[PDB]
Amino acid sequence: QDRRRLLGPAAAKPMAFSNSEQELSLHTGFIENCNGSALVEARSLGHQTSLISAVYGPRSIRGSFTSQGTISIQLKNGLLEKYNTNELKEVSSFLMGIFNSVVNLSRYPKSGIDIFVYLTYDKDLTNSQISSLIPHCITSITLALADAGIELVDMAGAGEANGTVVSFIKNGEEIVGFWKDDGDDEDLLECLDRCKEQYNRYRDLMISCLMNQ
Amino acid sequence: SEVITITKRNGAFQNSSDSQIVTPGELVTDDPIWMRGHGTYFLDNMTYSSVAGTVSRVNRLLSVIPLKGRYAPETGDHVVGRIAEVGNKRWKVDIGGKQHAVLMLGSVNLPGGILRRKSESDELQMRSFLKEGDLLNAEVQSLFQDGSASLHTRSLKYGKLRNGMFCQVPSSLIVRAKNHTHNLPGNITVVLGVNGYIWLRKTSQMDLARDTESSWQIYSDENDPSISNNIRQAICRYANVIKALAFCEIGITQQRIVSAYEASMVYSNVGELIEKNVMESIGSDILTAEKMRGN
Amino acid sequence: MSRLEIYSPEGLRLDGRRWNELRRFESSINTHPHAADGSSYMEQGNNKIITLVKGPKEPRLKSQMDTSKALLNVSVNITKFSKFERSKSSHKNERRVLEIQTSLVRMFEKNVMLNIYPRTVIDIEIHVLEQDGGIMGSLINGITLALIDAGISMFDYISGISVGLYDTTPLLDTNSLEENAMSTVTLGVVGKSEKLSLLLVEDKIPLDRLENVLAIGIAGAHRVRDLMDEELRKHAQKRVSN
Amino acid sequence: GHMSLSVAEKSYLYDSLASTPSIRPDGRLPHQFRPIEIFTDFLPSSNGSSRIIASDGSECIVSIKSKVVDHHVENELLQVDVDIAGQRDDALVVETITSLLNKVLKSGSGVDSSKLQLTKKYSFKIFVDVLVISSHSHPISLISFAIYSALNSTYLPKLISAFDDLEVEELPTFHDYDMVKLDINPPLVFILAVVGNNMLLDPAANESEVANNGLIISWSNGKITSPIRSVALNDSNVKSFKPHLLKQGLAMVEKYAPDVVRSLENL
Amino acid sequence: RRKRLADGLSVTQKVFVRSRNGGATKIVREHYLRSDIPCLSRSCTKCPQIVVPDAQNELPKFILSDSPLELSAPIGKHYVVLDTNVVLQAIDLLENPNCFFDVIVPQIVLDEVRNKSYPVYTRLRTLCRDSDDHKRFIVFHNEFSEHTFVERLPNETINDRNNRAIRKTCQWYSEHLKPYDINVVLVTNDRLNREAATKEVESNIITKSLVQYIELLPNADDIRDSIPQTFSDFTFPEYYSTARVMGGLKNGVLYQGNIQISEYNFLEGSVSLPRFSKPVLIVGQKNLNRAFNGDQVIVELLPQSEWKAPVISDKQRRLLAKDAMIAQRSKKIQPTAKVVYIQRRSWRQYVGQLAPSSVDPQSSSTQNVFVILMDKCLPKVRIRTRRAAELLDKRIVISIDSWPTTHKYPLGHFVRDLGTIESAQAETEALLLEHDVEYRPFSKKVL
Amino acid sequence: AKDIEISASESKFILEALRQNYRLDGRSFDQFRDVEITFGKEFGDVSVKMGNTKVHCRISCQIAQPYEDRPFEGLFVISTEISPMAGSQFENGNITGEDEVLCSRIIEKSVRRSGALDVEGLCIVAGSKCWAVRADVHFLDCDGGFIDASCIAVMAGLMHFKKPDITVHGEQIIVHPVNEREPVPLGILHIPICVTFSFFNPQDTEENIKGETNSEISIIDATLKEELLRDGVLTVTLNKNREVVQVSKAGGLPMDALTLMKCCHEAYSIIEKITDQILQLLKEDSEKRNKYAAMLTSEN
RNA sequence: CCCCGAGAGGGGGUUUUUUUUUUUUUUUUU
Ligand SMILES: [Br-]
Ligand SMILES: [Br-]
Ligand SMILES: [Br-]
Ligand SMILES: [Br-]
Ligand SMILES: [Br-]
Ligand SMILES: [Br-]
Ligand SMILES: [Br-]
Ligand SMILES: [Zn+2]
Repeated sequence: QDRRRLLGPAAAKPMAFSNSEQELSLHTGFIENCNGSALVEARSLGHQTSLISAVYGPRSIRGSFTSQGTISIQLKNGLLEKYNTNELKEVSSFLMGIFNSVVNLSRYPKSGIDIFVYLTYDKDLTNSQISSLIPHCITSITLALADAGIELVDMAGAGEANGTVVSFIKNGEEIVGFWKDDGDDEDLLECLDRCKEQYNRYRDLMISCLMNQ
Repeated sequence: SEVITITKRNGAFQNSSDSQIVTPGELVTDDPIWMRGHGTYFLDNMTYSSVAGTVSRVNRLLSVIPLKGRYAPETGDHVVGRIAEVGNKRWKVDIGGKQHAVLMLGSVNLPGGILRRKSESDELQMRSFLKEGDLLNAEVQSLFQDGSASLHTRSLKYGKLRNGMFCQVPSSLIVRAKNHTHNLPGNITVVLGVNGYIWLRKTSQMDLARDTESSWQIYSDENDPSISNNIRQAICRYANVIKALAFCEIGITQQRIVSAYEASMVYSNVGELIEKNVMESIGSDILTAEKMRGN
Repeated sequence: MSRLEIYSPEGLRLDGRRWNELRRFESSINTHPHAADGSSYMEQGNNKIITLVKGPKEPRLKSQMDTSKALLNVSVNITKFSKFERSKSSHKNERRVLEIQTSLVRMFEKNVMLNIYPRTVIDIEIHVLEQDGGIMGSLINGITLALIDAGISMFDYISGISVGLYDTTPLLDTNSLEENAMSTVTLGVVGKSEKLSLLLVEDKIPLDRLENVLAIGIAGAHRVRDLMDEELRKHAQKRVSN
Repeated sequence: GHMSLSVAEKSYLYDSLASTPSIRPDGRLPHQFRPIEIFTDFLPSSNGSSRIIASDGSECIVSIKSKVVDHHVENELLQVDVDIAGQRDDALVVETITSLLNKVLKSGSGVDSSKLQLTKKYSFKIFVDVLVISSHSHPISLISFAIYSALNSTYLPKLISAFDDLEVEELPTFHDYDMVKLDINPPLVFILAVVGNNMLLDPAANESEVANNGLIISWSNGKITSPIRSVALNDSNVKSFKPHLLKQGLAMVEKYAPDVVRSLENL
Repeated sequence: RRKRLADGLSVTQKVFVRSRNGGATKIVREHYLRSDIPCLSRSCTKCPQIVVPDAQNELPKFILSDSPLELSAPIGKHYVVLDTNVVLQAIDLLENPNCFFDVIVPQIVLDEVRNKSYPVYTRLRTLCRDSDDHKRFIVFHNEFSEHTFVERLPNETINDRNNRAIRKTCQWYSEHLKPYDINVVLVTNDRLNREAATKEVESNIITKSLVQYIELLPNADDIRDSIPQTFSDFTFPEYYSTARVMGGLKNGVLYQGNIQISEYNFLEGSVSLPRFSKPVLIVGQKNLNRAFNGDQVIVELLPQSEWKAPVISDKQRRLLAKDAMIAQRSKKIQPTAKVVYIQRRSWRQYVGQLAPSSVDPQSSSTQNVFVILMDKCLPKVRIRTRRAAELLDKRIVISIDSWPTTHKYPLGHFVRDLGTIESAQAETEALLLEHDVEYRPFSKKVL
Repeated sequence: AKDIEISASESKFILEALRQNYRLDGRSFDQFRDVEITFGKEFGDVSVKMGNTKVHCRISCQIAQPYEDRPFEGLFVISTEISPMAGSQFENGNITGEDEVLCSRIIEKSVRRSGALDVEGLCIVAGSKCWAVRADVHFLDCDGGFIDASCIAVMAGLMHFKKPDITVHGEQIIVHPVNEREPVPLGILHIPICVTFSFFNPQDTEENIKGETNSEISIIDATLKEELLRDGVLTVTLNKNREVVQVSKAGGLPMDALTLMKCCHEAYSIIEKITDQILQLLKEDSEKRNKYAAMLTSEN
């Protein structure tokens, strides 16, 4: 099959089988390989998620010259739940826009800050699901950047409510990103309030993690 | 068409002293005395065309002028360009030709000018003068073997551009003249580069003195802190009418611009000048105006 | 074994043409002024091709720069909706396509005067919107027209044509049905000459029939050259008169 | 972004756009679109086609092809394929727009998938192939207009055999010549620019470069619908925005969209 | 739309849908409209001036006689233009040396015949190709001629357009041959063309049905027997639709194969199926369903209770199929089935003799009789004839037209009279053509 | 990549030599290099040598399942990956370069597409199990003519290769080893041979496009030095049945049609000698293996 | 060679894809 991997025999076919509000866990700086890293685990109802973020930078960019730094974000599929490459790219773009509003790029001329988020373990226990993972990604990237020592304007956090994801800064006064799939009609005000509550809780736990730990 | 003008069409991918026109491969002449110029090639007595254009005869120099092609920098042209890259002791600026033009560090005026003593740190701090993206006036000082242009800004007339907006038209619509910087009604000034690159800015004191501590700030990105809306709305209008003249293949001159600017006053909102029928009529009105004024 | 009348005893083909008739040939110059220095939209039969010539201009990488000549690049984009049956995979990296791109470059390197444009790059982008036989010949005509529109110097026209061989009957300008039912020969003729820039035979052809097939193609390609030249002078007069 | 501008040009443009009476560089109003040209039904090989040309030379070509599939195994009945010329198939911009567009035109979200059903077992799979020849800004709204035009001039084959595969189970056979026009309601995707406290419809290239933020708002059945995405039009001047701006944008689209659709609904 | 080219050539778009294997593909080909299509008539004095040579530098020959078969006014001298149906039904009469001498076959007809029946299409092409001084057939490419090409009107079925196309060809030929005093006769059984010509709305076109045309010939009595045509206690079941059997074969429900019917037993047949080891038996007359020996038939497995000892859903039918394979291995009970469709008939021109039992010597008008085929594995055929006394003791050639679900025996028509039984001429000739042996002299193209 | 520097002197000399009917190796313009074919111990092992040019081909096969589209046809692939062993001019694994893709496409259209190998006879059980024949070409030493060398290497290998005999019990495949029963040869429908022509313009481009009398030089089977200085290439493939398998003049120096036809007729005389040569070396190889088999049994 | 300076100084001459009308005796000359 592939000349770079061992994928086994081709006639083989994969095994198909027959028939509080949120619980968080935060850890930072456990990857010596990079500059900043974070572990974010969430458990709620019939879905738990364990994702790992890793920040590599600021490192060299050998092309032209830039007064500010350049951020790149890449999401990788984990072991269990898989997602479309397109969908992972879309979230990556959405995350790039968010942290280009938070990261003090002016302090890193001709430098690159490459942020990796590994969707290691995403279990679906219900015996576009990507929308519920987005706030946890932002939490991991924020923790990793702060752990790396990359300057941030403010602790960026987010929340999710009925397929709507919105990330806040400045005590929830302003918005650094808005995401909406499916959901209902004229439910904007309700989503903003519910997400700001999650944003506030996540921000408190993040600060608590960056300080005490 | 209250919000958007959408023109539609079905079943089609798209809408569908004599100057001698010649095509590539066509035989132009069989007189071996001729000196073959650009647009041509020869074999013994036969002279053929390499491009599609009109046969040109100047003295004993036979050449074929192409119908199309990029701007070709002549020595002494007044061009407007953008810094593409900065290296060693020179900049490479985008003019709009086949190649980037060069701008040596010794071909510009350093800040503080004649009083300034020579420093070997200037070559390492060129980005503090002209960096990537900056616009500027420049004169084609010399030409390289291939045809590339070497630029210079050794004048107060030339230098970094500010206090305005950029727009471009095909270089064929702008010809050489005695001067390419012009003052127009509305307190705005146009810079008509021969390369087709045009700069519209608020009229400065220099622009007035042209027909009638500062040397340290000749490379500042900062604009005039006091620019009225009336000048800004004038720039937008001058921009649209220039695009309108370009849309009709009309050669842009300082007279055609002011004429169009005053003629466009018929339309209340400036945004009305972006529509096709408005552009076509404005250009058509200029040609007919020159018709009955000329005869 | 074909149950359809590829060439009836009445000398008529499936589309109505006779053995020596070209398809509907309609050229179009300066179709994308704001996207390229030169552009052409080709309609040869049901074939629909957009051709864009970008250059000569500065190379994006100084590593790839020749100080004696211009760099000529050709990328053919055969869209997934070019045929009746939509192709699932892309053709961008297909070896068949890389050969086509390479072939086209090798053709115009000896026609386009790259020597007079040193330290520059000429990028040729092609989009095949619809395909119906003789796509190689149509690709050749599209590049030749677009290059001329860009005012890029070249020695002569290069006209492309395809000729099928149904047993003993030669068929000028083949469509998809005819190509599936017989071997075809693709020609790339320079100007009004007998010299071939491109000779392409991919299926079996008797050695005795090949010379006659070439003769038909060259004659047909000359007609393609005339149509290209005609439409070009027409556009020239409409522009030079303003 | 695409366009390269100096710091001075950006400052002038920003101040001009961030002004309380928002001044556009072309003199437009905060709700005025630039003139576009649309061609349809030029690809006979396909079931439907469109070609949109912008004023800045931006050009997009959409093709519509159909295929009979078993809707019991084929979940997605409408697949959007995006190809931006000059970009890799796995580019960030390409895949993002591809993912976005597929959500805009989902089977049970913004499209009446009932009109694609043939029998109790088989339905029509619609392949929407996008080809962006040229673009100088975020082409998401450009592509949306073309897809709309294409889907409103699409003709599919007509079924002959019975429509009950559970019992009699007849092989799907179609008429030799007659084709039924695809009656469907394609959604639209509008893109907005946020400069200071002002919101602009149809952001130009130079405008997007200095914008603080942007919005991607879908539109279907005379109302705002998902996907709704905030988007950084550039990456050097991205700032957070007040919630009222978000509500202003949704309101702005909600009143100017029917005007766009009306100019677009002409057969 | 329609584009005009430089050569005076035109071009339009022919678009159709091809259903294959449950698939739907939109096929589009370009359609060129010429202006140099020859009428191929000896009388014509305009066409040879506009005709062009083919690939081998050979101008086409004008073969249609300048003095065709003259018939009682107002027909006079005339050419015959055929419809699609009259070709499919009476191809035997179209090969008869004693009628149809100058015939014009429209392109649209030739195309429809090719799609509906390839072997008939080949026989029709042979008549065109082997044109001599006795029989002359041509193919007028009406779809390619700009003068005769018609396009589908809004809300018009394809069958009516094609009939209008044929009618336009007749109209064109009629006007084109006026100076030569040669009329055109449209032989069609379709009631649409006859009604459209009877009303005489646009142009005057002589329309006759097949039987009605034969009754205008000098030798009407000699060729009337070649015209294609309660008689039951029970009724055969209808054949399944093509769409049904196609889905059946694809879903492993129905199965096709060649059926064998022995002369020792006409009430039992057996089909050779690839999925089954031993041949599936077909017991009964309703189960055989008017099938002949050697026919490719499509069979459906009968319930296990209906099997021989020497269901609703498709799932149960595939289970029945498996139980059938098991039963064939056990050799105790053997599975039975019923034919529900005839893929390819083994029908051809058969040799036989009239049964003296079904012919009444007292009858003077037309009467139904039976013919005993020389193939002992084949049933007998019903024949409409008036010369029943003249064909009593002779070897005759007949061809089967159809076998209605009502009729107990298949229906056919008379073709040739080989001669008296037990004669060297008739017996040798019958012997040859029964074993498929071409004995006719080599054509001109061969020599 | 790594370039081969060619001086003006060398360019002018080799071209001027051609103008004087001289080529460095002493061959003639229409002279093909002597092809040497050596078979290894195993079947499918063949070594082709043309002067200094050295190529090696290895034919192998393994049980595999056919594609859904073609349930009656076996699998067949041809590999021609270049390596720095043939010269530092070649990048390791460069399978997208102009010359590489061309060569890859010439061989494919000459052997695969042409149906030189009977893929129908590679099927064991329809739609289930079949043979997957693989032709691996190894470019050892490059002195030009890699296409012609490969086409001979592939064909000689396929005709020399023998696959293990197979008896079928339903779907149970009994693969007999070479120890039990003898292996079975492959089915070859025809024997395609490539002949490559190199074109040189002794004058300038102007006299090539608009020149009256043609003067372009064409030589058969160019060496590396001649290959690096040519202006155009032509690869024509024929067989003993007097038919053109494929022709590929992908651009390059515009050439007269009658001259290209002359090349095709000249190539036909070469492919005839080469084909007969291959057959003879295969017979002698068979006679050699049989004579040793008799001397092994007699001593046993 | 080209650019620059009242005084032979300086700057440059560009880096795998439109392929499927199925049936009952050896051999030779006819
Ligand atoms: Br493996
Ligand atoms: Br230049
Ligand atoms: Br609406
Ligand atoms: Br025939
Ligand atoms: Br079966
Ligand atoms: Br197969
Ligand atoms: Br050598
Ligand atoms: Zn006539």
